[PDB]
Amino acid sequence: LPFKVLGDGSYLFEGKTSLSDVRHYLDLPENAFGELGDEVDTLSGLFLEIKQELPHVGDTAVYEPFRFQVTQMDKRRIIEIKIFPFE
Repeated sequence: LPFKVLGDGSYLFEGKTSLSDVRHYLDLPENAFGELGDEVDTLSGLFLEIKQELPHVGDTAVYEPFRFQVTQMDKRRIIEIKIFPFE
């Protein structure tokens, strides 16, 4: 599985996970990531589409009701994103 379920209600996903697969694993409606999400294929792509800059570890992005944080990178790529708990 491309994700971890954390005890605090948050999730850790591989950055390359498709938005399709994020919606699948988190039981989200089709429009969860909206028009912006329709422009990209992956969770790290959504982060880049929101922030429009090269990423660093520790960066955050919001697409309500979601909040994302880059928790790990290799030398050039986002490899893990935290999705905070959401209502």
